[PDB]
This record gives sequence, structure tokens and C-alpha cells, in this order.
Amino acid sequence: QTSVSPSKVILPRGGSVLVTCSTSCDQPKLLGIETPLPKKELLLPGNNRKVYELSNVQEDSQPMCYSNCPDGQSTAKTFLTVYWTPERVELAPLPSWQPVGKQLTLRCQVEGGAPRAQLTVVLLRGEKELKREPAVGEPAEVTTTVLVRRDHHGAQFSCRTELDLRPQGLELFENTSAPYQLQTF
Amino acid sequence: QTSVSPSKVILPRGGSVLVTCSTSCDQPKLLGIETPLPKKELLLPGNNRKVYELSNVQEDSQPMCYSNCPDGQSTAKTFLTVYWTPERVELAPLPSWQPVGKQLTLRCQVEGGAPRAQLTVVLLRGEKELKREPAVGEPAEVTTTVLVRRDHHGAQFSCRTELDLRPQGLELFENTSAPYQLQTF
Ligand SMILES: *[C@@H]1O[C@H](CO)[C@@H](O)[C@H](O)[C@H]1NC(C)=O
Ligand SMILES: *[C@@H]1O[C@H](CO)[C@@H](O)[C@H](O)[C@H]1NC(C)=O
Repeated sequence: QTSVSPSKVILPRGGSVLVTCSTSCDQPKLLGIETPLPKKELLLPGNNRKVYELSNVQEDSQPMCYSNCPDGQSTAKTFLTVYWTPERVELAPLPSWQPVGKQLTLRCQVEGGAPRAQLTVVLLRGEKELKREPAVGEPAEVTTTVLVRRDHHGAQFSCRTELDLRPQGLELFENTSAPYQLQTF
Repeated sequence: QTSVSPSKVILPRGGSVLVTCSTSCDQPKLLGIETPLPKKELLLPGNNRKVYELSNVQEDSQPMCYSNCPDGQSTAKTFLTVYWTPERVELAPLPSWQPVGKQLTLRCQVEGGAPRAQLTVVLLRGEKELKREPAVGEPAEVTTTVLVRRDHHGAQFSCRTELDLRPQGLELFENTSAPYQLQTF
């Protein structure tokens, strides 16, 4: 009965997408789409198929097509996913002066970023990875202890986010905070 | 000036896709698309934007939008890629009886399959991989020698193709030939 194409779509936050609602029955009494998103109707055969441009999609949504055929009423849902890199990625303020032999805690804060299911927050010592974790909460915080050694000198520590959309057909988008320099003694 | 969305698309062989040709200039003297593909024109503002449904795309194509603005004439191309698993995947006919201690050659033939840039042909001994190679030519052949040992008994050999579209946002589609049993002595 009812069908929608694409059934799944990934688009940048605030973007637009074309959705086609279709129905296989001879005489559709009604065919349309239910969604609160700003919409515009275009024209194909008009009757068995309808095309809509959904615009300024700010967050995930599942618009659904529908058609009332004489045989029965059915629906078809399309899942829209919006992406955007974090609006802010920084390490919580930490004293520059740090006691040798004592423990220090790094805390990264990531505000925003979606889809969260593909966003990872990582803490680094120079170019080395210290911790990796899925981004959870708002802001998404990630923490780790670091035993201050003399080895830790002009070691710059940083936080990085990885929005990996490659499995969706796009790319990995990375972001980095300002570095933190450990001044010991 | 001219723009096209999507600028790149991957679709199954014989499928359809919606293409929107746009132009940023005030008064476009002309706006359209050049492509030999079966097309249908839908309607958005009509003037600065036009939508077309390209149908039954059988092979890769690069339809281009165009617009003649007073400022100048420009173009924008969209690259369409069609996919389809091989129409046939089999090992060249080989005698069932095979001399111990002598060399045997396996030869897989893969007819079709696209995009070829993501199709790999692999030869296997049971579930073990013996050879892997990008699919080249038509039919795409892949060969390997196998030193017949007594170890090679009711060893079934097979050929598999991997159409890896995961980097495009889809999945890996696999195909396998009939197995070949080595009857020695
Ligand atoms: C994050 O990286 C994107 C590109 O990947 C860039 O456009 C954006 O400005 C960066 N965001 C921040 C907060 O630095
Ligand atoms: C190859 O696999 C696809 C699904 O991945 C299947 O639909 C098709 O029939 C297979 N082709 C052959 C020749 O077996």
C-alpha cells in the first residue's frame, strides 16, 4: 500500500530533503504526509505519488506518508537524522602549575554534536590517546587521571571529538580544543 | 551560479533519482538539465529551481544542470553511480579426479557487477581465503595454483564476490559459486 523514499536520510542541521509518498492501489482516496516540518508540495502524477520538500530540519524526525485505499488504510515512515559538529570542545580550566608525583584530572566538555550515536570524545597527551568514550549527556563530559611525572613537561594535553559519519556515506568530522600545557615544579 | 543537489548519488541499476538544478542569480534567462536519461520535470519555484526525476538509470552517468544568467553561463555536474551484484559467479569446469602431488589451477569467472571499483573476487579453500583481487575485465577472472596434498581431501573450493558499498552508506553484498570438491587418487 503506502511507501516512502528515502526511508532513511542523513542531512546537515537546518537542511532540506525531498520525500516521495507513494501508494500501489488503483484508486487512492487520499495520499499525503504527516510531519510538523516546513513543507512544500511539488507535482508528479499527483494521484499515486506526491513529492514534498521538507526544509530547515533541526532535529531527528520521522515524517510518515499515508494513503486511504478502498482495501485499507496504511502508513510508511521515513527516518531523518541531522548532523552537526559540537558547538564547543574544551578542557575544564586547570591550574597551570602542577605538583610532581601527584594526580591531576583532565575533564573535557563537549556541547552539542549529533548524531550522538556516532560521536566519540577522546583525551590526548600530545598525539597519544589516553581515553576514548561515546559522547553522553549535555555537555558530554569525559575525564581521566594523569600521574604527573617529570616526563610530563611541556606536554600539551588536548580533547578531540570524532563525528564519524563514514558508515552513512559521508566523512569523519573532527574538532579539537585549545591545548593545556603542564607547568610543573 | 549553477548548482545541483545531490552532486553524487549511488542507486541500484534501473532505478530512479530526484535531481534539483538551481541558480543563485536574480533573473535566470534559462535553467535546465542536459542528460540522455528518461526525465520528468516537477515544479518548485520553477524559475530559480527545477526538479527532475531521472528514471531507469542503467549505467553511470553525469547529468549536468545549466543556467544562462546575465552575468555569465555556468554548469554543475552530478555523478550517478549504479550498483548491481554479479549476474554469474562460478569456477571454470575442472576434472573432479586430481593427482596427488601435482599442481591444480582454480579459475573464477565473474560476469557483471558494479561499481567495479568496489567489487572484489576471492578464491577459498573451505572457509579459508586463498586469493583476493579487485574485479577487472569481463568476465572478471581470478586464478590461483593449489598443490594437491592428501590434506586436500573432501576440501570444497569456492569463489566469492564482495560488492562493498558500506563506504557509500549501504552494505556489503556477497555472492558465492557452486563449490568444487577435490576427488583425489
Ligand atoms: C568543528 O569542525 C568543523 C569542520 O569539521 C568546523 O566547521 C567547525 O567550525 C568546528 N567547530 C568548532 C567549535 O571548532
Ligand atoms: C547475489 O546476491 C544477491 C543479494 O546479495 C542476490 O539477490 C542475487 O540473486 C545473487 N546473485 C547470484 C547470481 O546468485
